[PDB]
Amino acid sequence: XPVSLYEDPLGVAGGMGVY
Amino acid sequence: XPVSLYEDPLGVAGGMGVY
Amino acid sequence: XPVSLYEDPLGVAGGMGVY
Amino acid sequence: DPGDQICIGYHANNSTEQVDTIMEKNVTVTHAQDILEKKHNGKLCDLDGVKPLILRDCSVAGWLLGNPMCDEFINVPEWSYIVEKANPVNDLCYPGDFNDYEELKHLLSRINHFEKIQIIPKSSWSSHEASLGVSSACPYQGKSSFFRNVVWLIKKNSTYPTIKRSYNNTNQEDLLVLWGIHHPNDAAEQTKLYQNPTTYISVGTSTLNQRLVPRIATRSKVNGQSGRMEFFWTILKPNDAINFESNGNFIAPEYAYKIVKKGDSTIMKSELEYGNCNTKCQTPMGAINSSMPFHNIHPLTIGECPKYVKSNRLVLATGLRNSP
Amino acid sequence: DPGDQICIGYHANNSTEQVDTIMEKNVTVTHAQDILEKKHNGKLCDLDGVKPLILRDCSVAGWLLGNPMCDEFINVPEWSYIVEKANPVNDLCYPGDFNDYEELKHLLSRINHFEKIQIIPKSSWSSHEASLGVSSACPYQGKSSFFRNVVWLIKKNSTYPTIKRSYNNTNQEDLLVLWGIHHPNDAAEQTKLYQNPTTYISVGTSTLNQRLVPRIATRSKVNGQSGRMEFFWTILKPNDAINFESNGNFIAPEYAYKIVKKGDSTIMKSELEYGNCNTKCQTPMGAINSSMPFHNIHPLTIGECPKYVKSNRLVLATGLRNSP
Amino acid sequence: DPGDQICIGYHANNSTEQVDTIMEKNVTVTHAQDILEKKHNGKLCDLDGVKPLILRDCSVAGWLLGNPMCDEFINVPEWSYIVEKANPVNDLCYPGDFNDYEELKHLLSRINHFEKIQIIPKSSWSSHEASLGVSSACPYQGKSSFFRNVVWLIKKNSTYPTIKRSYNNTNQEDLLVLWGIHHPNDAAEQTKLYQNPTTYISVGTSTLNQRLVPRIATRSKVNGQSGRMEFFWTILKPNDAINFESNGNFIAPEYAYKIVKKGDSTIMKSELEYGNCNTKCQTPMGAINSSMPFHNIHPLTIGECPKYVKSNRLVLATGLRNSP
Amino acid sequence: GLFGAIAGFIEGGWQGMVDGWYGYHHSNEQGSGYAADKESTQKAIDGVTNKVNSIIDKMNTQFEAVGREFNNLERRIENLNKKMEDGFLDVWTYNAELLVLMENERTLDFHDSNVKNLYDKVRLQLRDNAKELGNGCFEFYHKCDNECMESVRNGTYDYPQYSEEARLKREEISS
Amino acid sequence: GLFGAIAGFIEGGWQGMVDGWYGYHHSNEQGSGYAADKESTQKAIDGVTNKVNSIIDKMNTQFEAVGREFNNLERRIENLNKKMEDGFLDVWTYNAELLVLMENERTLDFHDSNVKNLYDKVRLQLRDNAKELGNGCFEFYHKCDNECMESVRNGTYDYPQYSEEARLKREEISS
Amino acid sequence: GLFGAIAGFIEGGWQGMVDGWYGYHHSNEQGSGYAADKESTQKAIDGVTNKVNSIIDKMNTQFEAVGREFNNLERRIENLNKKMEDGFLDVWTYNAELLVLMENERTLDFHDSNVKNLYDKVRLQLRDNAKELGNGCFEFYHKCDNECMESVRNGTYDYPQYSEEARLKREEISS
Ligand SMILES: *[C@@H]1O[C@H](CO)[C@@H](O)[C@H](O)[C@H]1NC(C)=O
Ligand SMILES: *[C@@H]1O[C@H](CO)[C@@H](O)[C@H](O)[C@H]1NC(C)=O
Ligand SMILES: *[C@@H]1O[C@H](CO)[C@@H](O)[C@H](O)[C@H]1NC(C)=O
Ligand SMILES: *[C@@H]1O[C@H](CO)[C@@H](O)[C@H](O)[C@H]1NC(C)=O
Ligand SMILES: *[C@@H]1O[C@H](CO)[C@@H](O)[C@H](O)[C@H]1NC(C)=O
Ligand SMILES: *[C@@H]1O[C@H](CO)[C@@H](O)[C@H](O)[C@H]1NC(C)=O
Ligand SMILES: *[C@@H]1O[C@H](CO)[C@@H](O)[C@H](O)[C@H]1NC(C)=O
Ligand SMILES: *[C@@H]1O[C@H](CO)[C@@H](O)[C@H](O)[C@H]1NC(C)=O
Ligand SMILES: *[C@@H]1O[C@H](CO)[C@@H](O)[C@H](O)[C@H]1NC(C)=O
Repeated sequence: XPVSLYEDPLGVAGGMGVY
Repeated sequence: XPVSLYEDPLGVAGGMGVY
Repeated sequence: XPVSLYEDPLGVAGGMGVY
Repeated sequence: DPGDQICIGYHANNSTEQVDTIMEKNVTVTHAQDILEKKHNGKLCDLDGVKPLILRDCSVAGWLLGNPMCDEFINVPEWSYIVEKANPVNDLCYPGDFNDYEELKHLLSRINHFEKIQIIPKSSWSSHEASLGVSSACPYQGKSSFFRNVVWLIKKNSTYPTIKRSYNNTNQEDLLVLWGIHHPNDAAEQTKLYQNPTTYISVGTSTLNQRLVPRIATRSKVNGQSGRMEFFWTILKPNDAINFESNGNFIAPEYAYKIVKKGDSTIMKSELEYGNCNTKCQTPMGAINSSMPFHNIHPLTIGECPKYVKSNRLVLATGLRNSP
Repeated sequence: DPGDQICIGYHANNSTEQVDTIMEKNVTVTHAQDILEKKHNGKLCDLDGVKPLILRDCSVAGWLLGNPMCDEFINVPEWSYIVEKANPVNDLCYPGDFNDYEELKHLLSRINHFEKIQIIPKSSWSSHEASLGVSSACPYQGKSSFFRNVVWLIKKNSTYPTIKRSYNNTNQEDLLVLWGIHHPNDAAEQTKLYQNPTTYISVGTSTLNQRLVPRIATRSKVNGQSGRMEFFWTILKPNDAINFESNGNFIAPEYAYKIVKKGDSTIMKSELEYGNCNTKCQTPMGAINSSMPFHNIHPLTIGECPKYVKSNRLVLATGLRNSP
Repeated sequence: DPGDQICIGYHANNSTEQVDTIMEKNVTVTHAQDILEKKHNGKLCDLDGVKPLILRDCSVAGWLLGNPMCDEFINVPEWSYIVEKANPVNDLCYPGDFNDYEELKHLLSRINHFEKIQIIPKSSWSSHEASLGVSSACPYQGKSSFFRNVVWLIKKNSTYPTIKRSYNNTNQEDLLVLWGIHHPNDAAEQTKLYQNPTTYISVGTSTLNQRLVPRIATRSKVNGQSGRMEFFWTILKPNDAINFESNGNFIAPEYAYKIVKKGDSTIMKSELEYGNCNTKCQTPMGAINSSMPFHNIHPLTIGECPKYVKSNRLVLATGLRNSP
Repeated sequence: GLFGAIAGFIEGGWQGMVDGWYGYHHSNEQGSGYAADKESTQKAIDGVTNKVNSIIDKMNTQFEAVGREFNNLERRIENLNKKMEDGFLDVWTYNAELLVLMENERTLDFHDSNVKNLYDKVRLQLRDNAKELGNGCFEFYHKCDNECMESVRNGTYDYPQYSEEARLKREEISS
Repeated sequence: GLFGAIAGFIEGGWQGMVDGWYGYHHSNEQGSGYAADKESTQKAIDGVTNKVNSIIDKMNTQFEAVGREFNNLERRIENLNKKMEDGFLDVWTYNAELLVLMENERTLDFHDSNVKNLYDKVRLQLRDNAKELGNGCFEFYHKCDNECMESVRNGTYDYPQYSEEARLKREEISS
Repeated sequence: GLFGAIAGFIEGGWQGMVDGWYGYHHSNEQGSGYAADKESTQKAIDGVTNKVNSIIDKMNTQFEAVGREFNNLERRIENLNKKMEDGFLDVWTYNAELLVLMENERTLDFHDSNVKNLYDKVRLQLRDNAKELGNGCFEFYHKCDNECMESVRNGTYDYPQYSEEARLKREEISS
């Protein structure tokens, strides 16, 4: 959802570790 | 000769495995 | 100084092994 | 018996995205980034709120000279780019030539706004007939007409006195002045229109030193006419002055154009028409609404656009080689 | 005592082929692929069965105007490319200028076949002498001559009536029309050849509106002559018509060229001559017969050619670093 | 208890040099090589001992025509490059035009030395006044003057006989010949200066066939004058000859230029002036003294220069990733 | 794979490790489960992000076409203009496509080598206190609670702590 | 070598392995001989073939010169035309030569890493059932018929089959 | 690091090894000190020198701008000329910057792999006659005078010479 395990500004891991 | 061990269309292994 | 451990024409190791 | 274990491994997922490499094509990856914009809205829109200048069936020449069929563009507001069709139908209604036309359109691609001013009023021709120069090649509402911004001057009482008219550009801006010359079919028509047999048109500024002379020849009839009208132009600088001297065949200036806004613009060749939209990037095939660094729509764009490339596909691999 | 062994290893062979890398030159590999074609046959050959047009010692101008020394090219068949030497010796036998010559050769590089037609027969000049216009600068078989495709018209009985001749292109194809004007040395020769002192040549089509006037001047003698002949051309479209009016100095058209085949062609600058061969790729130094993706022969080629590069060597490594 | 040890490791040092990679910027390395030259001396210097030609406030036209304010360049020695300011103040003192000016400057960028020779002495005008053609637009020491290398010829005793003067280039080198024509304000001044009302200037060589005719027009006064002077030039080859015929408005040649040294040169646009230095590489902003393969000073250079790039930084990593 | 880890001695990927590019799967008798290594995955995301920005930034000085117009007797310079523009477009298309190909290859090898380095890191940590199963797994010669699991995941594993219980079982297996 | 296999810990190549780029040489007491690994060699031939086709395909949009002609008073645009054409030719020559250099380097390293991966594959297969001689060879701690030779060549070697005969000889060598 | 040696299992560099890019630090009871490996460092200097010369040589056919002048009614071809020159300048700036980026990355990885290959070379030399500490160091299972130190530095280390004293201490440590 509204938080991620990673700093991913461009979304190179699209969805991995976001909840 | 008229047969090869490998699929080599461009001959990148020139002669290797042809008999 | 006036001798080096290495053949270094361009100085890619700048000063390493020169005495 | 089997001790505890720990294994090192890597991510896999449902991804079907494919990337290419030098040694292998169509490699499925867990994560990719498409960087190529392939879509447009198929419409000609405003550029950052400013509406373009759509010339429809009129060319640049018909616009600036005032081809009667171009009355929609008598006084156009500030534009963001110009749109002209590949082969407009309303060009030179009276057939002829436009001298240095392409250089003038190049000048145009850096102007955003003209301001038309009357520099020689059609009224002020007391010794010549300033309202007879009409033709059926330039019709307007079923009656013969002519370019609105230039005056085809005719003899008055079998007389054509030597015009000597000067205009001094008193404005602050550069001024695009246009004028022209008539080439008739024979000496008969020459005397019938201008009385004097051998005529001329001298034009002079601080840098211009021109003397035109009518060329008579029998030619093919285009839009009914074998005569030709050849048009010339110049940029009169502030405080400079233009001088006209003529004894016939003079297509006198009436309205000129004050260059009041300059900036980045373009003459875009497009068959589309206004689509009542807004964009930050326009192409002759449609507007682009994208964050991607590349596109493959058209090489000729205007605005804040992606960089154009000819490829049909451009995908970066970000993740791993994805396991089946 | 020593157990069984298995060793992992790699191929070596007799290969001496060398490749280069960023960090190391002249690295021997077991297998390479040369990708650079460095050989040609040194001959000018047909392109896919179609023979080129070798102009030998004649230039493009001498060919189309009909320089008497160019009779080999009076009616050339369809060609694949044109070959012209760097400095042909048979150009303008009568000295002068060829207006818009380079643009005409550019037009040529897209035409594969002309069809010469007689549009104004040299017979039909009843009021002028159509067979006196000869010169020693243009000799043919030891007697003075002139360009075969244009007529140098002379006064007849101290008269030069005003020619008014029109030709309407009734064919389906574009028509390359050529004509010319004479510049004599003095008013003496002017009256001697044309009687009228101040002459002109008006030319008119749907887009052409030309009026030439002879320029008299004392000049250096080139090939014996101080007079000059200046030639002009145009492309007359189907159903359009060309009109000539003149009272002297007219180098009238006789034959014009019907553009009956268009396609990709080129004017190749080469000193070679026909070599009675066939190729799929031609360069001004020789034909190429190759399957390789690159060559370093010449940048200017025609046909199905490799891509040109300036390198002296281009070899891909396919195999391993080869052990001595 | 702990046995002997040997460890494998790598160099570290005090280095702060940083390089960039695709995946990481500002990476400190033990050893780098800067390959970008960013410094210049801010001076215009000799090129390999040869001093340039600094035109200061005079343009190329004012130099070759001999604008009185350009006397510093009456007979310049061999140069290495030419320097001209963006907008020189000493150009055409008498206002007008320089025909084919840019092509002439292109010719210039391959010439290293002129040799001025007198081909038509101002003395030899016995039937015309060769010392009255002066103007206040071209002043020299408080008294009216004119271009030093051309003669403004005036009528003598209300007569202007038809000049017919020829010069045969007997030298071994090409010869740059310049001449000109006058456009007055009205027929009054026309007769006042040249008596004959309709005048002309014929120029002829082996390839030149020119006939100029004065264009009269009322124009704006530039530097006091509404008349114009239009200048023409040509390259007369060895053993060829130039012929002039005129009955007025002739700006006759006096001095011409023998092209005695050719080679690689350039017209550099620079506001700097001579800096009494020497260099092997010059830019319009300063000389470069460098062994590096690249520089970012200016794209337009002359000499043995580094290759220009637009980057602000270009550093190669040679050593390791340096440990803190 | 250039480094033989991804689709090499580790034959497949883990659909069950959903919050990381690389990581571990442990199986002691407290239980078994997946845990992502976030230091390595974040380092890799840093590298890939900088690579994407590098490509895009290097491409912003690329050629921009301009409309130009010519008349019937300027066919030479119109052809020159067209070939100039098409040549620059072909050049920059080559640049983009080739850079994408090369950097795609290098990105895949980058992930491969990241996996290989993770594996080597924990192998060098554990040494002879574990048998190397040859598929990316280690069979512990002692017993590893869920916390020496995190000790091998965070790089703070004490070899001399279980040295001689591992040597216990090593001597046992050797007979 | 970037991967230390070719001309590294394996010092030379085999003239006797004539039908493969990589492979094995076995020496049990049934005999000794060469056998090429055809899966790896064919994978490498696939990669190299696709690389060659990639280079050639990327080069088919390269600039093509065109003859153009100009007269004595068009020297500026003739010079412009010449420099345009020569600039595009220099650009594409740079592209070709540099791509060839870079891909040659990467091809050599590709072969190096293929050898290294083969070696690692059979090393991970055999584990402590063999001593690692350090030159690309393994000395078997048991006896390997010509068919467990093919079992290590085809990736189906059973470690627990000879586990304790290898442990037999390992305990023997340790005393 | 692509090869995990530099700033990997070897965590830092040696300020004390001042006359070599790679090398050794020995510590027997004769003493301890640094010694550079000059064969590998000179091979690397060869590679880096050839790389620098390669870049510079490939850049000497790069575009050179030329001053050209046009009059008030030649704005189309003046604009064409300006965009031609600026396009070639942008192209060659892209080439230079991108080649520098790519070759910088490959140079760093080259040094990484050189370190890794040195480490692997002496590890394969010593085999079970030494314990692999996991940080770039080897703890000798026998005693190594300052001359078997040079024997492992010059690649002439005799494993069967100290085979069974190393096996002595290996059997000792195992109990
Ligand atoms: C890759 O896939 C596309 C369809 O998605 C196909 O057209 C193309 O031929 C494939 N490439 C190869 C090399 O098989
Ligand atoms: C030429 O002749 C055709 C008849 O086929 C006619 O239609 C056309 O109008 C003519 N053109 C001129 C210019 O007379
Ligand atoms: C397109 O532009 C509109 C207007 O600004 C915006 O609402 C929309 O989000 C844009 N498209 C996308 C895909 O974001
Ligand atoms: C590579 O070999 C050629 C001759 O085959 C030689 O001319 C060239 O100098 C060599 N290159 C180097 C770097 O030695
Ligand atoms: C110029 O003079 C030379 C004599 O040296 C002569 O050969 C040449 O023909 C002359 N040229 C003309 C045009 O009179
Ligand atoms: C050259 O062309 C001829 C004719 O098609 C052909 O027989 C020959 O094989 C070609 N050359 C080569 C090397 O194949
Ligand atoms: C690298 O350092 C410079 C200053 O030396 C700084 O301006 C730049 O932003 C830095 N780059 C990054 C990516 O932090
Ligand atoms: C035009 O008028 C201005 C007055 O504002 C004057 O200064 C200028 O000289 C005039 N120009 C000419 C050419 O008469
Ligand atoms: C600059 O040139 C001078 C004169 O040749 C020379 O003495 C000096 O060393 C040069 N600069 C450098 C940094 O070498």
